[PDB]
Amino acid sequence: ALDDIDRILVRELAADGRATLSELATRAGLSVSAVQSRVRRLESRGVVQGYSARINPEAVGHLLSAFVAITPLDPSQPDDAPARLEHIEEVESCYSVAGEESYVLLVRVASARALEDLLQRIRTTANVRTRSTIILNTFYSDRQHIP
Amino acid sequence: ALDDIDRILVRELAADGRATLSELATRAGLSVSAVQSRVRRLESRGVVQGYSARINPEAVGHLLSAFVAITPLDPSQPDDAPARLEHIEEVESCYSVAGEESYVLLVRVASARALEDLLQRIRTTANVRTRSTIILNTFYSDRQHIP
Ligand SMILES: N[C@@H](Cc1c[nH]c[nH+]1)C(=O)O
Ligand SMILES: N[C@@H](Cc1c[nH]c[nH+]1)C(=O)O
Repeated sequence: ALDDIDRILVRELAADGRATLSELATRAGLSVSAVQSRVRRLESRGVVQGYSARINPEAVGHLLSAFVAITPLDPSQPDDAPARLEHIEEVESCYSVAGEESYVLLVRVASARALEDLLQRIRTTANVRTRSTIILNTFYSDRQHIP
Repeated sequence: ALDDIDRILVRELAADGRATLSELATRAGLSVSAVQSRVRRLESRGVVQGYSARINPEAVGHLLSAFVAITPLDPSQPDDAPARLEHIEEVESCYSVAGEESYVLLVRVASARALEDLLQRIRTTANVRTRSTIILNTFYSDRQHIP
């Protein structure tokens, strides 16, 4: 569960993360008292996990984004690739997947040449083959849907 | 054009999108008014595209997430898929991509049976073939990195 007043809160907070403790409660139909603690029981139980401004990556010098699909070389060692790559900072996301490959990483980087670098790093640090797919344009990116 | 100070503001706003302007100000060493101004310029050049709560998709009922790569049934028409798929709510992101396929979507849904239904709506509304890669587990996502 997660009641149906908690939904209007999460719908509201996903389109507007600065969305103002007061303004919420009008279209939420309630008191600033009630809201501030739903919004807090919602973070306790892990339902909203954080608040983030959406930074444009081109604008901050990330001119190439790639999905990078990786598979470990040696199935005899502990498969721990996510924890091994976790310190590499250009890896923005790391998913395990049912497909040809074990994990899919989304990765951001200064230039085509910088990707060649990040990939040699990804391979020597986890012990993986890489297969990568270059993003040409992001049309829209996390529109969260609350059913 | 992004100086040392704008760098500090988008990093803080990335880690905490509900950062109050006074916490931002006493962190860049400026007045709460210089901070407001800068945050507004940041928003209207295109560096900060908005603010969102990171909602946990399992908690609101999306127990299955998938990457679906889509390629045109006839590719001579200028390309359409993103616009026509914008109105499918369960499509969370849409990137065009170099290689054999044209766009990759990240999609989220209630179940196996529901994925099967979304694939139909996708094939039909964008007139596209689809290759699905089910996500088994997300280890970390959205870690935005400001260099
Ligand atoms: N083609 C990928 C799936 C994918 C996700 N994003 C891009 N591609 C795999 O090898 O598993
Ligand atoms: N799929 C094409 C590029 C493309 C993007 N959208 C449609 N087509 C390629 O890899 O060369």
